[PDB]
Formats: sequence, C-alpha cells, structure tokens
Amino acid sequence: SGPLKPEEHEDILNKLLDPELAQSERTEALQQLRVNYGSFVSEYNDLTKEKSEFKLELDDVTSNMEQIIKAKANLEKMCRTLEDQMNEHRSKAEETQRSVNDLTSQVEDLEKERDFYFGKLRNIELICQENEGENDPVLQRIVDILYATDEGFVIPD
Amino acid sequence: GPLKPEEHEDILNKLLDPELAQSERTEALQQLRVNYGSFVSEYNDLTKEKSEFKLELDDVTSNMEQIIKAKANLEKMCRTLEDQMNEHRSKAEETQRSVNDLTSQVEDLEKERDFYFGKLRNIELICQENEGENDPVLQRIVDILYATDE
Repeated sequence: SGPLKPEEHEDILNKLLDPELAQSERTEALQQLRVNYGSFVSEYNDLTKEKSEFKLELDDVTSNMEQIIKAKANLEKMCRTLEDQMNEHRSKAEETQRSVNDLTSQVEDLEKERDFYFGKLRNIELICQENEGENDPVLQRIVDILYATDEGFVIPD
Repeated sequence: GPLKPEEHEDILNKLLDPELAQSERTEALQQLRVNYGSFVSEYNDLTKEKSEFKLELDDVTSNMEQIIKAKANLEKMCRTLEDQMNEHRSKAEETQRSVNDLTSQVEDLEKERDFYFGKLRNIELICQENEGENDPVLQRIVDILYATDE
C-alpha cells in the first residue's frame, strides 16, 4: 500500500505516453495515476495537519514541564530546610525540658530549706511576742534581727 | 502545496490533447513529474516527522505525569515537615519561658534562704553572749536554733 514511488509513477506515465501501446493499456495507466493522486493528496493533507498538532501539543506539554520541574526542585529545598529547622527545634526543646526538670528539683530543695529556717525564725518571733511586756534587752536585740529588712540586714556576696 | 486533484486532472487532459502545441503537452508533463517528485518526498518526510513527534510526545507526557505526581507527594511531605517544625518550635519557646521563670524563682529562693540563715546565726551569737544569765526564754530559743529537720 501507500503511494506509488517516483519510479513506478514515471513508468506509468511512460506507458500512458507510449503510442505503440493498445489504447486500453494507456487508459489503464491513466486510471492508476488518477486514483493514486486522489489518495496521495488526501493522506498528505492528513499527515500535514496531524503533524502540526503533534508539534504544538508537544511544545505545550514541554513548556508546562519546564515550570513544574523548577517548582518541584524548589519544594525539595524547602523540605530540606524544614527538616533542619524541625530537628534544631526538637533538640532545643528536649534539652530545655531537661533544664526545666532540673530547676524544678532545685526549687523544691530550696523551698524545703527556706521553710526550715523560716519556721525557726517564726517560732522565735512567737516566743519573743509572748514576752514583749518584759522589755528584756536581749529579747529586744533578737527582735531587731527578726524584723530587720534586707536593706537593714545585708547578706554578703 | 501540491496540485489539487482537479488541477492534476486538468493537466492530465492538456498532456493528452493533440490539438495543443507540443510545447503545451511537454509543459503539462513536467508539471505532473516535478509535482509528484517534490511531494512524494515531502510525504515521506512528513511520515517520519509525525512518527518522530508521536514517540517524543509519549516521552514528555510520561515524564509530566511522574513529575506532577511526585510534586504532589512533596507538597504533602513539605507540609508534614512544617507542622512538625512548628510543633517543636512552640514547645521550645514554652519550655524556654518555663526555664526563665524557674531561674528567677531559684534566685529569689537562694537570697531568702541566705537571709534567714544569716539571721539565725546572728541570733545564735546573741544567745551565747548571754548564756550566763541562764534565762529560760533564751534556752527555749536555743532549743529551736539547734533543732534538727524533723
């Protein structure tokens, strides 16, 4: 199938033009040229347009592929950045939480020691309070310490 | 473009017309010849170029499908990473604030503790300066000063 080759076309054109041939034989050469050309032209116009619509569909999908590739690459850079940021914050959170647990324990241990001294000072205040009317000079020295502020009772560094 | 079928047919008729000049039939022949040679060659090139674009379009269309589907799975993974990132950032921020709060508490507690301690040692020294008078109130205070935890 397909169109005649240039050589079969010329042999048929030569048979058509050969006066030595029977005029039926030359009519046959003519019908072949006719039917070949009618099909050739139609299949040529089909190939012509159907190739032009491969070309623009290709040029279209190719250009859409150009941007999608840039877009995906940019996403991969963000995932790498985001994983480094997540890990950095995770590491900071775990370590800072350990520091919280430590300080929480410190606050407990200081409170127990603070409360111990406080109760001793409060008991002595209550004892001195019971004897205020005696105006004992030693009790009054103790009372001056008991009610001294942190500016009237400096603690060294 | 190639001759149309009606133009090809009209040239066929001139070619075979003995009323025409020899030159006219010869021209008609060369038109049929060069028209066919020119465009059977284009025809073959069109057939190849079409087959070219069809197989190349199958490649770009297959890549486009995979790059798009991958980009979608990446948009999701990106978002999963962002959510995990923000989650740990917020926990890091909260726990740093808790560190700063407890650090100030420790500082204040240390000063209060040292403050009471200094007063108790001061009061202890007052009481031993007067252990001679054997005041029962003072001995009560000394018992408190020397009491052990629980």
